[PDB]
Amino acid sequence: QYRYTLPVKAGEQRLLGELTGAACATLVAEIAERHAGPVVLIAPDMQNALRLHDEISQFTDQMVMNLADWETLPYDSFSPHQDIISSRLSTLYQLPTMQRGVLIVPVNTLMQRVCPHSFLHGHALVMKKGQRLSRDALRTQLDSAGYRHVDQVMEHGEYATRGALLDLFPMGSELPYRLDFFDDEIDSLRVFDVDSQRTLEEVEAINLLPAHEFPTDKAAIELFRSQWRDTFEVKRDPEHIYQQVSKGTLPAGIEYWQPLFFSEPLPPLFSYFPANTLLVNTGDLETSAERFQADTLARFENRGVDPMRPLLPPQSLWLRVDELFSELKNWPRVQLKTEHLPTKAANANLGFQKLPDLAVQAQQKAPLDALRKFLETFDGPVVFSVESEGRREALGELLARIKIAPQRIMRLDEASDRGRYLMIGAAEHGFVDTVRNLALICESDLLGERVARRRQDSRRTINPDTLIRNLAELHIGQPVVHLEHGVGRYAGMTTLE
Amino acid sequence: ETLRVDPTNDRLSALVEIYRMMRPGEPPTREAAESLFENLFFSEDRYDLS
Repeated sequence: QYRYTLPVKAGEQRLLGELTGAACATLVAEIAERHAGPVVLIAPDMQNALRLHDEISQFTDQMVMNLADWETLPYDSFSPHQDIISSRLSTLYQLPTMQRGVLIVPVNTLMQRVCPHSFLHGHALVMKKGQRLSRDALRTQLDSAGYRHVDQVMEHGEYATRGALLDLFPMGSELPYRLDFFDDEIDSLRVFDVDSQRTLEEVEAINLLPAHEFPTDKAAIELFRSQWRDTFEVKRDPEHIYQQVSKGTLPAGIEYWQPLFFSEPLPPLFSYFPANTLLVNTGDLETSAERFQADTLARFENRGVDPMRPLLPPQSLWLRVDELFSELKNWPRVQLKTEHLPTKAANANLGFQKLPDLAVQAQQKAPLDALRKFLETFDGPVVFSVESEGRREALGELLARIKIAPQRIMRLDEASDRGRYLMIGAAEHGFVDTVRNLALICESDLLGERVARRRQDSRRTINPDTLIRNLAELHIGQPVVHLEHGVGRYAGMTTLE
Repeated sequence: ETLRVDPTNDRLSALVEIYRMMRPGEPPTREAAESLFENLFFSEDRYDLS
């Protein structure tokens, strides 16, 4: 049976407390395994999110992904290395409908506005077995999408056409496809490897997504020029991005000119969430989102100069935190807090307390003293959760020193009443679950503290008949030894700066 | 008449224009331009009438 209740309502909260590191993973794991509805975990920072992308896998077999952030700052000067984009919008295709599974988004890409479904749905297409769709017609369709024709297709957004045989790499999928158009029609959907160059197998239907997160064709470029001449001004210069896209080429930092390419306000991606979707929160959003917006505004006013490439106002490209915390109130929320929340309904404090210090040191004759004392006096199941299988050998002989051989189980629920168990993952701080009395003892729980010390106080025997007791009654001129430098003559008091 | 031929309307774009005349390339920022102008004539170490 469970321990708390899932919330389904407009903007209500469910507060879970007393939690410590590498237990948020198992809570949201049981959330995924118990709730019908996609779970979007919104991390307080992308760094933390990356860590979570490991640990959730360790505790569940349910489908997980991240939403790929552009790896540049707000108002930066770099294209996001469109490979990343290939991942990113792919999730935006499936995000309209995903019944189970978890998506981990940091607050940064949570508040960014994204391209509307009009563009992505319109410029997506399907290719089946039996279309009477012509060869160069499909090539021109790919052109209007905005892909790139190369004969050596290896990465995303690449296609080749050679007589009857055609191949391309859709930005949504992960493998390329070969076409073999005959009588102006599709006849084969053959997946051939980027390394083998030979057909692995034959599918019947597959989907195609456009170039990247904004259109590129000439109508869109005319729309871009119209909206620039509406808002900003123009100056004739071959580096000024107005005329530089009038030459057709997209600049480096063009992805921050999102709303100009689109003729409508950009959705805040909450429309991209399904209707029955639950959010879980970690840390405190009210601080991290606000700090990110302050950083964005500071970087904007720092860069809202250099009229050669001027910039947008963030109140269109990024959400405002008040708008974010209003639009959150259409999705039920579960806040995981690392703090003891006192009492109210929709609020349960789950005992997930700290493990006692099982520190291992060879200075004492018995290294595993705390471990051997703790495990024997414990009364419930203990799981070790080694990172790598080779590191599992690092388990095996060390637990052989007190002669302990654990079981290998996959799911945490395979813990029994009492015993020793090992599994594989990336969790880093164990804990004790008081409700089922579980123990988790991670890799870093036995190698906790980094130490830096060399030596001190070699000849400090300050009671020798020669230390002179620091009496300060010595006459000027009597020789004196300094331990670091040597022997000399004392020459009195002085005043310096 | 110099105000009329001047294509600049405020202090910060003026500092940016001074930066872009000073250093070709190097797309200017705010702190870089204001620091350049503040140490161009008003620093006791990088500018000194005897």
